[PDB]
Amino acid sequence: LNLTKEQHEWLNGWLELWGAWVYSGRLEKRMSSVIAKFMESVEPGRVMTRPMCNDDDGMLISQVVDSVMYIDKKAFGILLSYYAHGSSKHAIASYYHRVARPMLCRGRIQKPSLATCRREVDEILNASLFMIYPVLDSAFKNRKRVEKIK
Ligand SMILES: [Cl-]
Repeated sequence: LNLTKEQHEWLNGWLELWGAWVYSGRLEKRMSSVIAKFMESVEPGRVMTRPMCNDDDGMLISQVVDSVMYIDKKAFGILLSYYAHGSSKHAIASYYHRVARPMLCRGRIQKPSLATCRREVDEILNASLFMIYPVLDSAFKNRKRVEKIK
């Protein structure tokens, strides 16, 4: 199946705010080893420019995303490259297309090109969002309920 237009737009905005929040260093490293190792692989010093969520929402989204994506560490890395580091899908595709194959974009009768790799990157991100959406929606709805109690 696939998410609807409004569901994708809703989730993408939250993940943009979360990615900016994570990239600023506001997520403590022990919460997610995958996210911790990722932030160690990005050039330091970069300044904040995009808007970010508050610490509560950031923690909630981090817990949801980690609980869903920790099994597919490569998809998790691509999600983080896109949302946290801010790399374009084009840049991610070009990267994985011009590497030394030490998983993604291996190559189908035709030789692997930038177009096929971009397609794979798009599909990985779409599948990730599809898996994340129900968990995040439930987490947000659950917090609201619990927050109302007394
Ligand atoms: Cl920390």
